[PDB]
Amino acid sequence: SGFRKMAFPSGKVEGCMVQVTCGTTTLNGLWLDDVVYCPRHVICTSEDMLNPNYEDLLIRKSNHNFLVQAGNVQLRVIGHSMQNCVLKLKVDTANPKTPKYKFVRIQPGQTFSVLACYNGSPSGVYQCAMRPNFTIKGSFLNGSCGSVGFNIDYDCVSFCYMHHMELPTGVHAGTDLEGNFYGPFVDRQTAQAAGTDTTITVNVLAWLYAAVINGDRWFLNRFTTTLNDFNLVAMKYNYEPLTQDHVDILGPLSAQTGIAVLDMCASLKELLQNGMNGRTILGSALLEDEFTPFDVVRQCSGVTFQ
Amino acid sequence: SGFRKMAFPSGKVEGCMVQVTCGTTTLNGLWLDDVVYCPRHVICTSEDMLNPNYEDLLIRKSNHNFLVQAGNVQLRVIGHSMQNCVLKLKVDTANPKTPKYKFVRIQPGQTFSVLACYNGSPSGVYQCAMRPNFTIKGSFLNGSCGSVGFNIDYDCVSFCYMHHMELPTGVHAGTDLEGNFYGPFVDRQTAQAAGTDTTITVNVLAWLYAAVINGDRWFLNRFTTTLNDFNLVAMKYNYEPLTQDHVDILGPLSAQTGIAVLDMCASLKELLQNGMNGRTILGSALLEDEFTPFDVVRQCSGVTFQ
Ligand SMILES: *[C@H](O)[C@H](C[C@@H]1CCNC1=O)NC(=O)[C@H](CC1CCCCC1)NC(=O)[C@@H](NC(=O)OCC(F)(F)F)[C@@H](C)OC(C)(C)C
Ligand SMILES: *[C@H](O)[C@H](C[C@@H]1CCNC1=O)NC(=O)[C@H](CC1CCCCC1)NC(=O)[C@@H](NC(=O)OCC(F)(F)F)[C@@H](C)OC(C)(C)C
Repeated sequence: SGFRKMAFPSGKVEGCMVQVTCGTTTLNGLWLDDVVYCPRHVICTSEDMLNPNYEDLLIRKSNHNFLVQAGNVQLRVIGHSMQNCVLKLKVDTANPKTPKYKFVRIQPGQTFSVLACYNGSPSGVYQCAMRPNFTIKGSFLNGSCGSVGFNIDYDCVSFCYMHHMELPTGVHAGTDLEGNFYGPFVDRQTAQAAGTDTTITVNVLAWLYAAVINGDRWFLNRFTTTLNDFNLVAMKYNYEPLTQDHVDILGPLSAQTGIAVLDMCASLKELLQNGMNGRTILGSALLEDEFTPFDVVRQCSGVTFQ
Repeated sequence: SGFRKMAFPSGKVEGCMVQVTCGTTTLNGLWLDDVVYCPRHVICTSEDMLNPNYEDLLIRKSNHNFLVQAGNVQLRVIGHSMQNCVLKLKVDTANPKTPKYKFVRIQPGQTFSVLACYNGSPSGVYQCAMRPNFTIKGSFLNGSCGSVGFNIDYDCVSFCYMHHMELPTGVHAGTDLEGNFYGPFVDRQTAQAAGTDTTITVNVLAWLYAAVINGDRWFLNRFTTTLNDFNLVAMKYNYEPLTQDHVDILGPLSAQTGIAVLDMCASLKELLQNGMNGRTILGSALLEDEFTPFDVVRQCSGVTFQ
C-alpha cells in the first residue's frame, strides 16, 4: 500500500543527455543514434532573443560552432537541420546507450517524468502533467533547457517533452520532440501568458479511486448523479467537463473498487461543495489532479519495465 | 523556478537490481561487485514466518537453493552469509555496472529516493523521508522487498534503505544495507506498531525557505521568537523540537533569503496557530516536511551528479 507521486526509472534517459554549447548559450541535448536534439534558441545570443528569424540565424552557423559534450568526450557535429523549434545536430558518433524509443505528442491531462539536467548532467527526476493550458508546473532553473519529459512503456521510452522556457507566472512551456510547442507559445522573448488553467477532472476521479484501493473511504456517499448534472457542478469549480470517454477509461478502477464511475462523481461533487473539512486524502489536503487512470493502475497493481 | 518533490536520477541503482528466488519467496536483491544483498526473510516460507530462527533456517540451505536472476541471465551463488537482517549471497559474476557506492545509516528526518522494484525490475522512483518513528511512508506492493533507498552525492551512491515489510497502518519498515532495522522492528510476523510519529520541524522550515525563494511570501510576519518559546508552541502541535544544530544547518537558507531563522520560526508558529486559511504554499495546503535543507539548496540552486 501507499501512494506516491512516482516517476519512471530514468536510467534510459540519463544515458542520452549531453551538453550542447554554442556561443554564450549552453543547454542540454538529447542524443539518440547519431543525432542530438536540442532547443533551437541555442543558436540565439543575448541580443538575438527579442524577435529572431531562426532560418536567417541558422544559415549563418557552421557545424564547428556547436560544441557537443557527452561526459568528458567531445562529439563532432557533421551537419544540422531545424524542424519547427528544435535543432537536430548530426554527429559522427551513434549513442551506444540509445534505448528503444518513440516521439509522442501527448494530450493535456497526461503525465510524464522530467529528468532535470544542467550541463548535460542529470540532476533530478519528478512527475508532471500537461496542464489543460499546455503549461507544465515544472522545477527548472537556468540551463535546464533541453531537459526532456518521458513515459516508459515496457522497454520503450516515449519522449514527449523538451524544455524551452519559463513564463512570467513561473510555469514552464516547451515542445514535443519534433519541435512543436505545446500551446500557443512561440520561442521569442515577448509578452506571453498561460491562459486560464483548469483542473483535470478525470485525474481527480482516478486519484479518489486510488484512495479507495488504499483504505481511504470517508468521502464516499450513497448518492449518484447523472453525467450532465456533474458537469454543471464541475464548470463552477473550474473543472474540466467529464466526457463519456473519460467515464470509460475509468472503467477498470470502477470495476476493481465496486464504485460506479457516476457514484465517484457524486463524491467529488460533495467534496467540491463542502470542502474536505480538515480531513486528508492519500496524505493530501487538496484534490490532486496529476495522476491519470494509467498511473493509479500502474502504482496500485505493480507494472515494471525492462 | 518551481518546487517539486524530486528524486535523484536512478540509473546507477537500476543497474544493480536483481531478482532473488528461494523456495516460494521471490524478492529483489542489490548486486554490487560479486555480492547480492537481500532481506533474510527470503529464506522463510509460508510457515517459517511466525517466529523464525534464521540461523537454524540458514544452516539448512545450500547455495543452489538461491536463484539469482539478473535480466535473462542466471547468476550462480557460490556462498552465503547473514549479517543482521540481510543475506549476502556471493556470486561468481561481479556486476560491471557497479557504481561507486557507500552504505550509510541515516538519521530520522533525512530523505532519500526509493527505486521500487518487482522481480528485479525497476517500476518507479519517488522521494521519501525517514519518519521520526523510523517508518517510511512508501508505496510498496507484494514483491517490492529488497528495493532500496538511496542518495547520490556527485558520482557516489549512498545506499541507506532496504525494504522488508508493511506495518498494519500501511507504512513501511526496513533496514540499512548492513541489515539493521530502522526503529524497534524485527523481521518476525508479530504484533508490532509504529509508535507516535511527529513532524520534522527543521524540514518544514527549510520548505518555507523554499517558498520564499520561489515567490511565496504571504505567511511571513514582522514578529520574532526565541528558540525556547518556539519549542513550547512546537510540542503542542506534535512537532519535533528545533535544536541549535537545526538552526545552524538552516544558516545558508536564512542568509540567501534575508530571513533570520528565528523569524521563520515566528512564521511557522502563526501558521500552526492560525492555519493556512484557504491559502497554499508551493501548491500545498499542508505544511510539508519531507524536504531537508540539503534538498531545498539542491533544487533551488541546481546541483547535478556525474
Ligand atoms: C533554458 O535553460 C532556460 C530555462 C529557463 C530559465 C529559468 N527557468 C527556465 O525554465 N530558458 C530560458 O531562459 C528562455 C530562453 C529562450 C530564449 C529565446 C526565446 C525562447 C526562450 N527564456 C525564458 O525562460 C524566460 N521567459 C520568458 O520571458 O520568455 C517569454 C515568455 F513567453 F514570456 F515566456 C525566463 C528566463 O523568464 C524570466 C521571467 C526572464 C525569468
Ligand atoms: C516484500 O515483498 C513484502 C512487501 C510487503 C507486502 C505488502 N507491502 C509490503 O511492503 N514483505 C512482506 O510481505 C513481509 C514479509 C516478511 C516475513 C518475515 C518477517 C518480516 C516480514 N510482511 C509484511 O510486510 C506484512 N506485515 C506484517 O504484518 O509484519 C509484522 C509487522 F511487524 F506487523 F509489521 C504485510 C504483508 O502486512 C499485511 C498486513 C499482512 C498486509
